[PDB]
Amino acid sequence: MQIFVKTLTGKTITLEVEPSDTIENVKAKIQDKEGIPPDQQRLIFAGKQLEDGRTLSDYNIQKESTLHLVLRLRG
Amino acid sequence: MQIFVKTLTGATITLEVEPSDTIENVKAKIQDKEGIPPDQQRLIFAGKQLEDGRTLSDYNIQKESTLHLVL
Amino acid sequence: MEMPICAFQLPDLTVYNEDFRSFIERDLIEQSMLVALEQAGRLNWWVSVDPTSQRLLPLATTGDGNCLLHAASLGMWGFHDRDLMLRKALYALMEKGVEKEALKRRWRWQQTQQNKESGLVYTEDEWQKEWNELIKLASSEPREPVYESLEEFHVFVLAHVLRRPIVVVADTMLRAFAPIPFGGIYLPLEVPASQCHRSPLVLAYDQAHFSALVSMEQKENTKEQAVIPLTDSEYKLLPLHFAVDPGKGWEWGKDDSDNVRLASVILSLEVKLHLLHSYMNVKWIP
Repeated sequence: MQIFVKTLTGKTITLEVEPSDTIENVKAKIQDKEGIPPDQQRLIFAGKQLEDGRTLSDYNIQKESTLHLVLRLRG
Repeated sequence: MQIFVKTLTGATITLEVEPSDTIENVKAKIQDKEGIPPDQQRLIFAGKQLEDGRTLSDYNIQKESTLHLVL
Repeated sequence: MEMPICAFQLPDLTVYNEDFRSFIERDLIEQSMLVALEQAGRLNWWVSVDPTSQRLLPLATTGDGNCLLHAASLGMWGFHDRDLMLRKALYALMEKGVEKEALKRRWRWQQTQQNKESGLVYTEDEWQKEWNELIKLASSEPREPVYESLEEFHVFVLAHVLRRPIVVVADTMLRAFAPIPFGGIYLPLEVPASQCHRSPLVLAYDQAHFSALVSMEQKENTKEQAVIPLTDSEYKLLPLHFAVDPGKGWEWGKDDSDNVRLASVILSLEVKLHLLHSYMNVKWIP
């Protein structure tokens, strides 16, 4: 399906995805598209910080579900 | 000229060099940014091991080329 | 028509390495970072508008995970002793420090505030998990030993370890994909200003790397003092990282939702300027 990863700047990222995928896989997809390491990514949906272990099936999802992306940049 | 030095788990090192630079000159730069003494440095480019006494041009290191650092 | 600046000198690192000054002159310049931050208008914008102010150049950054700590040594000599010592001190201050209780309040309050921007609301367990993660990053567990890279709050703790202010020059946005949180001013607020170094440690951040900022004359050891402005190019005051401390009487659940309570702890401009003038020599120039 198609989901949207929204950042604090307002940039919308259209990502290919499936309910079988987990948050770890989504962060891996973001890394392939934005170059941001998964450990420096925090995916938030509906006000909850998603866990890497749990899948997209664990939480709710749709063909228009928008996720929030927060970064923990490291130097 | 700008080149890169990658390691197995460390950050990517960016160096400003010249084609006429010797390997000792590069190792002295890597030592400044990695803390590894030159004699303990093994540099690899395109499967070639960069030996002291030679230059980057002898291995045809181009602009934006990437060396691989290993102990 | 006047901006606040700070006349700083390089740290006296004699007791750690008596030939440290020589390592500064010997050191490379991070040309990649210099060009990036200059063309972004974050670095050396002040030279044109403020005469009698030298250009700041970034020293060589590292790639072993201790680039932040390495910047406090301003030389090659840090690599196999000090950089790891400072990292260990960083870890210790977070785990068994005497001001760790207050440092945690400053961290959580700011994190709670920034969490609103995404609609994020941490559970009490998630707060415990995030704090443990910060300390884990400051550990000396490897994976040529490579150490974990450090976050924004670790810079704030470093200011307490060095007992000196830290001014970071960096971009505000990531090439605009996401905000860059490192730029701004870090004050050792849990340490009495009288017991702190007056001159701040001026750093630069670019592409997940930290570097010390020095003037040309400070590198060749021909002049001790240089200038760092406490505002951006648009003359807006730099962010004060983790400056707000809500206090022990701050109930995290209720008070965070209370707008009146938040207003009572949110710092004004007058308070911000007082804090800056307490830990730094702030000179106003036309």
